Amino acid sequence: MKIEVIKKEENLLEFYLEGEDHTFANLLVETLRENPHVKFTAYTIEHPITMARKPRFRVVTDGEITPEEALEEAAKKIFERAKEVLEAWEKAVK
Amino acid sequence: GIEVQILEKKEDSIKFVLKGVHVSFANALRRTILGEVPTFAVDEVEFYENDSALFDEIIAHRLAMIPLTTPVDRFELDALELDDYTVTLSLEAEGPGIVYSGDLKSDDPDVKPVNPNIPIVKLAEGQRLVFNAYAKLGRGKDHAKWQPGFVYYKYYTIVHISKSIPEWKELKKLAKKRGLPVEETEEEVLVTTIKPFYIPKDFEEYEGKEIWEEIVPNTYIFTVETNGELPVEEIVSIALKILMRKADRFISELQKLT
Amino acid sequence: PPYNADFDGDEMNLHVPQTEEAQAEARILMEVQNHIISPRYGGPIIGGIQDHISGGYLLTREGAYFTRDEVEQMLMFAGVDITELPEPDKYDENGNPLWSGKTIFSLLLPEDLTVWYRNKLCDEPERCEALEKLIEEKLMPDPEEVRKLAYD
Amino acid sequence: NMEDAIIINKASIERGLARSTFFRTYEAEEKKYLGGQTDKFEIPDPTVRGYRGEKYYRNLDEDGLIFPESKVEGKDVLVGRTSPPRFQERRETSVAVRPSEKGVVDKVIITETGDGTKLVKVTVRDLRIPELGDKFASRHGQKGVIGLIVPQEDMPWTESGIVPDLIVNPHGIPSRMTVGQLIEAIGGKVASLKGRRVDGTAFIGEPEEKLRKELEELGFKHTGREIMYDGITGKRLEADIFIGVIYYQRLHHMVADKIHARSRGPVQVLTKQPTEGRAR
Amino acid sequence: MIVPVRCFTCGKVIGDKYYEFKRRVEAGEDPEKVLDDLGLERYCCRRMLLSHVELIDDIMHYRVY
Amino acid sequence: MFKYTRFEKARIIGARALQISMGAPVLIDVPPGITPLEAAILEFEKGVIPITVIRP
Amino acid sequence: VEAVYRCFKCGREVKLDLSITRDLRCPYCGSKILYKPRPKVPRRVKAI
Amino acid sequence: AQRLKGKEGRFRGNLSGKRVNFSARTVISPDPMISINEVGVPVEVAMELTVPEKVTEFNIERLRKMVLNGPDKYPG
Ligand SMILES: [Mg+2]
Ligand SMILES: [Zn+2]
Ligand SMILES: [Zn+2]
Repeated sequence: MKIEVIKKEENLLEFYLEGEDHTFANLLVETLRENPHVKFTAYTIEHPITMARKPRFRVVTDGEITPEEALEEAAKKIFERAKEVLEAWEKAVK
Repeated sequence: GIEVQILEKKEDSIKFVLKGVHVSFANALRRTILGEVPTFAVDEVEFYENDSALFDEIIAHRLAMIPLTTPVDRFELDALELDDYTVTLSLEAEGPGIVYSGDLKSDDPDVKPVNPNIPIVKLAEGQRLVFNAYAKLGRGKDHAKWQPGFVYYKYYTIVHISKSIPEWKELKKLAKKRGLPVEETEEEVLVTTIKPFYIPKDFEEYEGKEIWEEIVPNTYIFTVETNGELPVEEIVSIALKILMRKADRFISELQKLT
Repeated sequence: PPYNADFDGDEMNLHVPQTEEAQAEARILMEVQNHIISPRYGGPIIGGIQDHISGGYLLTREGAYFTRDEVEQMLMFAGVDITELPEPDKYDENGNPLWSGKTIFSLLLPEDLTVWYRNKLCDEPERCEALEKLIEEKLMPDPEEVRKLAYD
Repeated sequence: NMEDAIIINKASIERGLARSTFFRTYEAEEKKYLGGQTDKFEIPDPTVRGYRGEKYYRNLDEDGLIFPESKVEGKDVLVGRTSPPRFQERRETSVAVRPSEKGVVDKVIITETGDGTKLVKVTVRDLRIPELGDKFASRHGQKGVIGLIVPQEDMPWTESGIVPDLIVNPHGIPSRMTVGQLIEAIGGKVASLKGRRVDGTAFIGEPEEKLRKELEELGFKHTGREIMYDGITGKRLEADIFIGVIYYQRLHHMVADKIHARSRGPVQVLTKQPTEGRAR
Repeated sequence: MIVPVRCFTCGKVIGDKYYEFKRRVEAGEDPEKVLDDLGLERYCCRRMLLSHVELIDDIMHYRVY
Repeated sequence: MFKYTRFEKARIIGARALQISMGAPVLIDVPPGITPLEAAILEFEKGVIPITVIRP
Repeated sequence: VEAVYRCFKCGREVKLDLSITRDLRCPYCGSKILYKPRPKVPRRVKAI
Repeated sequence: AQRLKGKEGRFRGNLSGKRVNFSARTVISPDPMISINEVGVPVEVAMELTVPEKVTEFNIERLRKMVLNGPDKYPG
């Protein structure tokens, strides 16, 4: 995974994420949308063949928090939820 | 909060109910199981003799399609970079008969064909077949030969069948024949859609007004089956650990920007 | 539509000009966007076909509404350089915002564009007559009245 | 998949769907010219005129014939043969693979022709996995080329656990008026569920209503539609979708045999214009 | 030519179940019950066993060395 | 000028591109890596044109 | 150049030169058609 | 007389039209993700067809790098 900043200014950050696809991109975006301070966020795959592993993101906040902090919060929430689901599954299966 | 309840556990499959997560998380889990969980599979074949009626590129594909058991403790299958450990499968056959997957010999006792009754090729009299297959770890997204099974889910829904319908007894009988749980109540019969429930043509008129279906939020019925490469619980745990590892790596790369 | 081609086995030829004058002529005279209007009847030729029209109808049909995630995803997919979503149109149950398809489509149009006509889907001429009367009375009727008398 | 194009699953292709092989037989003859001067099979030494690169004769045995199950990639010599200089030299007249083709040598046959001279035939087989541009067609006249290959996890899946092998465009059904395709789609899934094949004779075949009733009896909707979930978003589509089993055939108009490029090339004699044909 | 190892659509290993299915259906058993007993439930798998034709036996006679 | 028809603009751009390729200097600073033709289009868009057209 | 050539009909191990041979035949069944057998070297094919 | 006249004769089909260099032909597949004024070209065709470029001051670096790439890597 690599982060290539397309453009960064004010409360906007646009970047590629090399080495990823819909699997993690959609989860990250849907986790981000829960944050009340994120005005706009989305992702896209520019071309299904050439850019199959290079999703492009966009994050816009309201100035209360910087985008790279909202991304950290989203990733931390994803990690916590995955850990909780793993614990529940381990308890249930045995 | 998050909880997991298991409905049915067969030998090579498991069907459980996941509760308390968003649709995105369920789709991420499904795609991670389908594409990210690694297994062992044949990659290259070194033929010495092939007098069978099938070409080399067909026997190679048939060998690739065979599922091989994968150890869990020896390797760290949840890492983001996979080992290059290689296991060699050899074979020597001759004479009339059918060459089965059980005739393959492995260097490593932990990795060997799961099903010993898969036919590979029919050798006639005098035809010989000798080769040395090479197996290595790989992910399901690169090639379908590495897929550790098949996974799908569905919404957890309840179908309301009002008793004002003149023939709700037939609907209840059909539902019980299918096998879905049925919870009888006054004025409405409740059907839990463990498996899909398509109402017949005659009752299609009542759809919506009388027969209406509600969706229980954040609840999904998962179905995971494996071909024997890994136990199902190992598959699910490995997928979840892979998701955690990806989240941590993203955190690290994002922090690198500051 | 210009090439009159279908993806059922058709083959096409590609030519590469070699001299600078030939390249300049190809770049200035024969660019694709220069031939949007047909010289046979003075109308457009390079336009939407099949799924474009059908999806346009699905998007801007009456009763179509889209959630927050769908709106953001489709706007990013189209390529529009939007930065903040417009004000929600209708609030459904559970307090989730909803946006009508007309707003999403209007985000793609120029700022100063005014046109009215009858399309093929017209079946009740009375509604169109009433709308035409409203527009013709004063050339800028209040938007809320037009939304009241809307009709596909 | 617009304008009569189809979308094919990638995992299904990787499991052996529509995978084919292509054979082509090359032929060489040791002609016996009048006067005793005859051709011969050998490894052409660099002395001879027309001697191509050394790498071209790299897998020929000392008798001048290629080894079976060797890999050729285009312009590679299959049979080394030198002709008399008669129109102290020796013209090179080897038989080589077509410039744009590729494959593996399958069999080599050595025969004595009718005139008493030698005759050698070599066949080269090539694997042809489906790719963009390959043409598929159904028995009801619907034709198309593969428009995109989609990973399995991006394909939709029905609520009963079925992932489509191939996706066609709904706009191709009307204005083509091939209701037989839809009837066959219903019948294929009915046959597969019931475990017996379905009669589809011209005028005495199984009527459609019987197939729809049987499909209803097996736990599926009589209309043949099902509920699927979107591959990317992961939530069910608003409308239920039609899905079934249809018999498809892979045609021999494959893009590997139609692509052609020319940068400088040779020219004709009289007009000195570029030659005509992909082979030359 | 010969029975495929895995179902083209979902990937379930069905290579070993063809001969048993053929023998049971030839004996007189109802094919639907035989297919249900073998474990094949989704019709994508059942199609592969139902429509398969064994052609390895009649091309084995011509040998090429 | 007064008005440039499509053919005249194409002719002028082609002539300028050919001159630039053959060794003529560029009267406008240009980004690195550009082809001579696109340099000609940039020059025309800037408005500096050294070639005039003769009308009957 | 001595070389091995399997027979077309009986599949027998016929070994004979071809550059110098004037009449080509299988010395067992009289066939005029022979194969060139596959070599005994290891070939490597990708299992893709 | 017959050499000059006819569809395949000299006058038409030989000066009016002729085989040309720097051309290619292949099947067409849809792609809606590119602009309407763009064409997707196979990488194989690009390696064969060429465009002569004169080395000037503003493109010496790119041309030098692409010459360094050789005829087997793509941007060469
Ligand atoms: Mg056509
Ligand atoms: Zn299946
Ligand atoms: Zn013999």
